[PDB]
Amino acid sequence: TTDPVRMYMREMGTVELLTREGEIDIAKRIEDGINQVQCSVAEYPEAITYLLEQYDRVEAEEARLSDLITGFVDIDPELAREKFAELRAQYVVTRDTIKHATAQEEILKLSEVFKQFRLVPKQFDYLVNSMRVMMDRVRTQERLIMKLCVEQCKMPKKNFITLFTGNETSDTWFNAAIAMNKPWSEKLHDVSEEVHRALQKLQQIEEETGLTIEQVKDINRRMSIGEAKARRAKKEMVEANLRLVISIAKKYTNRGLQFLDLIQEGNIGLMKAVDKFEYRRGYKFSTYATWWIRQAITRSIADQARTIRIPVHMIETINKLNRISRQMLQEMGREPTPEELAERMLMPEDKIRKVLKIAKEPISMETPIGDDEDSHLGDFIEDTTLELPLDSATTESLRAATHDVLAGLTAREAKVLRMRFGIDMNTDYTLEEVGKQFDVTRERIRQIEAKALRKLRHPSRSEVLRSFLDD
Amino acid sequence: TPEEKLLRAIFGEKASDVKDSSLRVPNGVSGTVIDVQVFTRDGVEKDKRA
RNA sequence: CGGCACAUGCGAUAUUAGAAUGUGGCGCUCCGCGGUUGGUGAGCAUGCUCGGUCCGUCCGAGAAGCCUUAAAACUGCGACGACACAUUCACCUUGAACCAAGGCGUGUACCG
Repeated sequence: TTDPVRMYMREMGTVELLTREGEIDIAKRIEDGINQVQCSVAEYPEAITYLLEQYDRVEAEEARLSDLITGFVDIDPELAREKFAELRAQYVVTRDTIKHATAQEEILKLSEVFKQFRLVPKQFDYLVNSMRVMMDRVRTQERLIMKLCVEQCKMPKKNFITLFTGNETSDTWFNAAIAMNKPWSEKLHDVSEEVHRALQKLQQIEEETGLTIEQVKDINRRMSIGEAKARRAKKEMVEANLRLVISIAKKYTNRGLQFLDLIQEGNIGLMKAVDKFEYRRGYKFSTYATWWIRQAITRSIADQARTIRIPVHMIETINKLNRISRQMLQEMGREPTPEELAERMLMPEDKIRKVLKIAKEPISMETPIGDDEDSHLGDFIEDTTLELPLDSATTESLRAATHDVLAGLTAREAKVLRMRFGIDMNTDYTLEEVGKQFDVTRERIRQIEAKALRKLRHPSRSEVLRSFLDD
Repeated sequence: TPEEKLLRAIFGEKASDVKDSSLRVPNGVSGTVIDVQVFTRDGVEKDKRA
């Protein structure tokens, strides 16, 4: 059988439950992952100095304490001043000791006091994705040199990697292996300028971040392995806690959205919970995650389960009306009138009518009217956007009559009266515009217009046009 | 339209802000009005015949 | 030669348990106010001048002023609407619901 809810259950039924300590173990793997990505940030000085310039934007009254970061390990603005002043002293004493191994412990201490700061995920993920873009440009240059030389000139990748991976900076791979007189060294002589230029752009990327790609590759593969560890841990916890999503989403099934839609919105909420979970508060995962799952499911039912999308607070008002009219129906007995809902609630009872009106789901246009024939509701809905053909006959006869009457005028009067209104042309024209048409006075056009209408109001011209006004 | 707007301009008759959607007798019957009821929502002004 | 499975036709035409809070910015809202360019169905059934007269009224040609421009559009100031983010409390705790079973045919796939 197809029944893809059951195929979902059998696809998740192989994943077994967690003990109460395995959740802490997965959370510690998550801690190890974020630890390794923040230590991968800790070696990269350009992200450091970027956040230092953003903190100078904080100190220039263009930012806020709640923009850059949030919180410290023992959020006060005087605390921000003193901790970033110690940071300031640290990075003015740290960077200028390259003049190598003397500076490395200083950079590690600057890295530790950088790790003492609790970031906003905006700036953090910005630094992560900027490192990713830098790595992608480096890989683009590497694959560019490979696609220049390796596949076309039939150079082996082992002899490519040999003096490239290991130095990667200078012309020890490039200029020496030409001079070493290999059978592939000749084929470089058509491509030596582009390979050398890509090598100098690799050196340029090194000079931007200060260190070589020999360090940068290990930095971001450390970042990649730490983030892959974290993502595998979070996959494992989500695969475990699918059951909670099912047990919550059993309740909201008949509220208009399908069952699997509910459990998928619950799984999005569960992934948000695994994002924002903190075990050191000591609560179980269930108590924390249940609110996120119910929040995502309730927000989704309020968002996308209606044809006309009615907003969140409006649906809260509708659910209050149904709850209070459920309570009052067993108090009074008949059903509550909205006059009782005036004093029962805080709304002025004329808005309660329109809230009661908006909350109606539209009828299906194939909802059958009685006796179950081919007569559905769709065959009865009249079209009100057409015009009746008698109105088209009136419009045709009116154009004919007005053309015959405007033929009876002079040349200038008929031309002005056609130009002024929408008669058998494009857009109408106003006073100054007709004045620029005929190079004639504005007020003279009004006088000609009044004389033309005065000519048309008299009988033997007014009869056939007064016939088009019915009494 | 065009010349309908021309005609309105000529005779100055305001196209009214309202439309006759009155209840009418169906096409081709007769007879006597024997009973009239007026149901009105509470909170709305009842007119004279109500 | 059996079984399981699926598809497909007909079954008349017609008429009738969430609660509360804050902040932020936004406007394909037609909601008050200001500034800007910028009109039209009024005097004018001749206000004025001239010409024809069937006339003292209608035809043909001119010029001006007063007065209808916030209309149409543009941009800002209020209201509202929608949107985002954040916070506090309370509750909640690991594999659902569902209909329908009474007709006559045609055919296909799989397995034995």
